[PDB]
Amino acid sequence: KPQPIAAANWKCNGTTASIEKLVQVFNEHTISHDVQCVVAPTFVHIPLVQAKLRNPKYVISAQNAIAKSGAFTGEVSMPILKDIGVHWVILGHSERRTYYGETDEIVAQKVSEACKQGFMVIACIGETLQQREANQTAKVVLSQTSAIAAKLTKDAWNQVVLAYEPVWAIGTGKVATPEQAQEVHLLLRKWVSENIGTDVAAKLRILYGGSVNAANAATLYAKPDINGFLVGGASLKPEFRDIIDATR
Amino acid sequence: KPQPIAAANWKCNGTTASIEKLVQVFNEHTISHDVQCVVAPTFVHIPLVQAKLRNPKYVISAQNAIAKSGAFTGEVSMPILKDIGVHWVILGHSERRTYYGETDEIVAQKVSEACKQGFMVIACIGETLQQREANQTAKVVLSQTSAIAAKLTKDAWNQVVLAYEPVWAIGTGKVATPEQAQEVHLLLRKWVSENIGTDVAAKLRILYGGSVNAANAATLYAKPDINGFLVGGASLKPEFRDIIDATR
Repeated sequence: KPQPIAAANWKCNGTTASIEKLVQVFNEHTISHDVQCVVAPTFVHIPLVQAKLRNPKYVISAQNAIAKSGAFTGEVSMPILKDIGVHWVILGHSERRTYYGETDEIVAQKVSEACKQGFMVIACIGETLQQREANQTAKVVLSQTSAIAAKLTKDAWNQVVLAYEPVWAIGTGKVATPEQAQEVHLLLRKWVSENIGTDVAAKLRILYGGSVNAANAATLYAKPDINGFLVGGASLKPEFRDIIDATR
Repeated sequence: KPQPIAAANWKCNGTTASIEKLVQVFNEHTISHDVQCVVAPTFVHIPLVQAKLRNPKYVISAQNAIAKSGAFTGEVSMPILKDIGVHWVILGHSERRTYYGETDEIVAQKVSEACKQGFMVIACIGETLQQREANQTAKVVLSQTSAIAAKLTKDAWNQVVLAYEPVWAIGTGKVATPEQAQEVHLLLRKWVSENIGTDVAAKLRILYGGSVNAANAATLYAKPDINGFLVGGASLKPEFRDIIDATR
């Protein structure tokens, strides 16, 4: 397997005091294996986390961005993030697709621009409960992935991490079973192998997210095509340490 | 007139180096009259500006927010801002109404929540060129204002600043004439006086924005119902000092 990733999506949460305490916990956890840890604070907390986070296995990610600076009140651009030292971004999270109008073509454009600007990108894909029950999971996730792929060159895939998060698993407590997740990860990896390249597919990290916790992480990671996790609720807690260690 | 406001909406712009230089300029400008200056950096630059800005006439504002923390990847909430020391927010900017789906009811809800949480709010309203040419300016701005008003109590208006920004003037170089701006500000103030209270109307700041620069600011401020400015492009430049001083 390629190098795993354990990514903490703090979403729209945190106070300075709670973040200081949690970062201390993460700093004091010695990670002995090869894993890339990622923490994605809210924009306003990025400087605090940059100042306090010292664990060498971690990088900081933004939770969203727009491609260019300019007259976009309220938004944060990729050049602005790069200038402050952030070169990872999560794009296309279900919450943004649902609440904030991010269509496949908007996500694909953002991913393309992030790659051109040198970011590592965690690009999120996943089906809704209605799509799953209609036996459309594969069509949906492949359509989301091919929309992204259409805007990328083969070289750019070195910067891409895919995160499969069934929408019905996000925040609900209803994690996908290892078999459910593995079926989708395998389908995605096969599509990448056939449509992009077998060398790309072998090195591509495909993360699972949606109700990962420290108790279910190891049995997800045991599956051959799962390369780590994008973690929401449990990444606000000290048991994120055990999620990291489940990628051994 | 009530205390004027000179507000800098930096939009999605800045680097750490350019911000450090501009904040130094603002720090070294001694303001002798009673004015509230506001600077609204991007979220990621708020901590930098908090650290460097020392001019006592300034407060820091966010350019947007959502009302509550939670599972809203990419967004920043009002409690998070309050915790970091930011208690001003711009809401309903034209760019967010246009690009990011903020309807009158979304803006009104955000304004209401911000007021409940103790923020000072700069709430933006304004008509498009098509609405102006259809002689709908008054209907539009009063409809936007009454949507906000419907969610507020009379007491909350102490926290509200209205910013009238004709959409056709934002970023285009085509500033409203003093007479155009004054006509709308007077109509707004009259509506507030009749529908909210004459005491509220007398103390309410109504700012103009849309292509304000240091040369046109003084002839806008001379009008009786203009209480300052929301400034985009020119607030990234040293001549913001002269915009502030045009509110004497």
